[PDB]
Order: sequence, then C-alpha cells, then structure tokens
Amino acid sequence: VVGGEDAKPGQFPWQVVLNGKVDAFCGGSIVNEKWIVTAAHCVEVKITVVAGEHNIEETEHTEQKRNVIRIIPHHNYNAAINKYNHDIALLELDEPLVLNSYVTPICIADKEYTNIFLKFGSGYVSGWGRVFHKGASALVLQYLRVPLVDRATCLRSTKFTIYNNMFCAGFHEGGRDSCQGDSGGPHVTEVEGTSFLTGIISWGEECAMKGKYGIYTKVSRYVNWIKEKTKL
Amino acid sequence: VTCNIKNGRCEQFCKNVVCSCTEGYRLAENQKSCEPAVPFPCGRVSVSQ
Ligand SMILES: Cc1ccc(-c2ncnc(Nc3ccc(C(=N)N)cc3Cl)c2O)cc1
Repeated sequence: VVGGEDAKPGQFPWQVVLNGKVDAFCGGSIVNEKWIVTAAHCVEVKITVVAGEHNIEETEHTEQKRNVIRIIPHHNYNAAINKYNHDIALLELDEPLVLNSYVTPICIADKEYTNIFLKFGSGYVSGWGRVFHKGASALVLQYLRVPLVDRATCLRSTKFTIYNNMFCAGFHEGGRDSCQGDSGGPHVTEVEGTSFLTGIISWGEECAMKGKYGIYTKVSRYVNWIKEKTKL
Repeated sequence: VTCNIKNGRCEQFCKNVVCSCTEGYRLAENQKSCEPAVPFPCGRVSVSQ
C-alpha cells in the first residue's frame, strides 16, 4: 500500500499474508476457520498462510501459521487467456484457525447486498505490499481508505480491458494506492461498524501514478461459489 | 415501510419489512439492529484501538 498508515494490532483481523517462494508475496482474507479467499494469480507451489500478523519482522504471539492443503481457483480462471480475469481462489487450511480478537472472519453478504455495499463508494484495503512504486514491502500491516471510481473514468485510465465484474478504486492525483504484494487481500466496506468483503485486491499498472487506479475483483460476482465451497 | 427507502431501517439486510443479519449476529430487540450472537462475529474489531 503506497501512502497508507500502519494498522494497529487487531484492526483488520480478517487479513492474512501468504508465503511461498518469497515471503509476503500476496494477501488474503479469512472466510472462516478453514478457508481463505485470495486472487487466483497468487496461487497459480507450496503456500503457508499467517493469520493474526501485524509486524512481519517481530513475533507478537498473536500469529497463527497454517499449511494450505487445497487450492480452488474459480472454474472460469485461465491464466493462459487472462492472468487477472476471474481472479479469485480459495485456500483450505490443514488445521482450523482459532478465532479471537486478532483472527476473525470477514463478513460476506449475498450477491445483492455485496453490490449495494460496494456502491457506498468507500472501502478499506490492507496488506504488506510495496509502500512505493518498485519499492520495499511493508513490515507493519498498512491500510488505506480508497474511493470507488466510476466505470467511464476507469475505462479511460488504461488501454487494458476492465471487465464489468472488476472495479477501479483510488485517487485522481495518485499518491495513495494498493501495490504488488497486497494482491489477493481484502477491499472491505464498513456497514454500521461491521465490515463486509466487497472486493479482492487484483492488479494495476504503476502504483499510485496520477491517472491510474488499482483494479479489484467484485466479490458480488462470486458469493454463491465462496459460500458453497467454504461450507463447514 | 419498504426496503427501497432507507433499507427499511434495517442495520444489515431487509426483505419486503423483515430485517435480518449475517451469520454470527441476531436481530436485536428493536427488530432493526444486529447484535453479536457468538464470541468473535465476522467483520468486527474487538482489540482496544
Ligand atoms: C505469483 C504472483 C504473480 C504476479 C503478481 C503481481 N504482479 C504484478 N502486479 C501485481 N499487483 C498489483 C500491481 C499494481 C497495483 C496498482 N497499480 N494499484 C496493484 C496490484 Cl495488487 C501482482 O499481484 C503477484 C503474485
């Protein structure tokens, strides 16, 4: 996250970090004790998930690390056709997480209400991704409130194709944005003190560049699939 | 009186009004608000900030 703030301990207890060939290469969100939702391009290789993380370089005794035993990319994901379209995947953990003030699921409304909450126009993104374009990754979890950008403005910002179940978010003058390493993490909307997952952090061009926006997957498009595959 | 105006005054979900809440919450005494029904309900911060 470029131009964000340090999250306080337990401020985004649904956030997880993914470790693979490189540590902290993507984020994710807790759906329930056994399941994480992330971007499919992140898990397209052995992965471990860390819940309850705040500072990736210091043991705070709130962390819960788990092995991923199953990866379910959405059946319409095909990286050979488009790396970032239908970009959502689920990870099943070897042992359940223990829910507490540092490890708590994100709410997921039905298709209709997830779209209504996205249209409130203001969401929170978080992750340990790059804090500058081509820069270092964060040690403390970062967060940023990003406004939703209208589709017409979004389409004019890039030569790449923005599908209808993707959305743009960010600032007209850049300076603040998601970045590589935040991908797969959550875009959430606060509804009277309860956060709901409204997007997956997906892709973009130059982080925080004026005229460019972060691109996100609409969670409303995948709610039935998430609830079907993650049923306990 | 209707979900199409102020969400029928429901804190979370409305149905034509009958208010409802997401899993881990129950409909409060006032039939509009949502309150925790489990120790750690989804989407809430419980550490002191
Ligand atoms: C395994 C794997 C393969 C590829 C990648 C990957 N490569 C590039 N950019 C990425 N993301 C990204 C870029 C820019 C912005 C923005 N302009 N706001 C936001 C995001 Cl999330 C990204 O997730 C990650 C993991």
